[PDB]
Amino acid sequence: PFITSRPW
Amino acid sequence: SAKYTYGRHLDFLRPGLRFGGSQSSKYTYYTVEVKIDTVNLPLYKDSRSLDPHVTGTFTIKNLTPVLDKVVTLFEGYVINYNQFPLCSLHWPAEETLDPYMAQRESDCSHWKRFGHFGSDNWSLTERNFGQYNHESAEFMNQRYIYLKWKERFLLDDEENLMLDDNHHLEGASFEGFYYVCLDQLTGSVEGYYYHPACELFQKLELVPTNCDALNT
Ligand SMILES: [Cl-]
Repeated sequence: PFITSRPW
Repeated sequence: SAKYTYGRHLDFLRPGLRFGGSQSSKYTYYTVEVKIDTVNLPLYKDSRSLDPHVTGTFTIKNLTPVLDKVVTLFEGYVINYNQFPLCSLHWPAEETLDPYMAQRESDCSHWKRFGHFGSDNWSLTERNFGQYNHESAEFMNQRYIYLKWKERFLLDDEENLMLDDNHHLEGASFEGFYYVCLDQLTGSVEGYYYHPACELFQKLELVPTNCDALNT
């Protein structure tokens, strides 16, 4: 998938 | 001869092989595991078959604070320069292959990005970008293998839903496919996720993780 996760 | 000579598999692309590594994003790298479930490379140069050459499972771990695992099932094709050339527009004109289509400039740039081709004879408008000569070795006898993988299903935590390009999870979307390159000398795999609506160059890196098990 394309990763859309915010910085964490 | 009229046949490809190799089951119709590769040492580093065969049923049961597992890979581990990561996919990059701008903020961090994410753990990835891949399992190859089926491999059915073509028998004939002038093949009529449209069945996927590879299928497998793709897992990305610890994607967000609240999403510990995303597991997908993918299908894919292995570039052979004949029925399946480097440029998708010259694949068989069949609707089942629509998810692998891209602009010829997109295919050319992504394959060249892996860095393994020579510098001679590049042509944007040729079906293999000028990179396949009849004195070239057949695809399985070259060091580097090129593949495209398209995720089609979302699985549960025990390996549920059919994917589509317009619905997604919080943290992962599914509109594109991977360009993939396998080094047959080392087993190392690299890849890039691509869709025109997504940022470019999220990068996959993988190495085989269960060769000892397969060899014992
Ligand atoms: Cl065949």
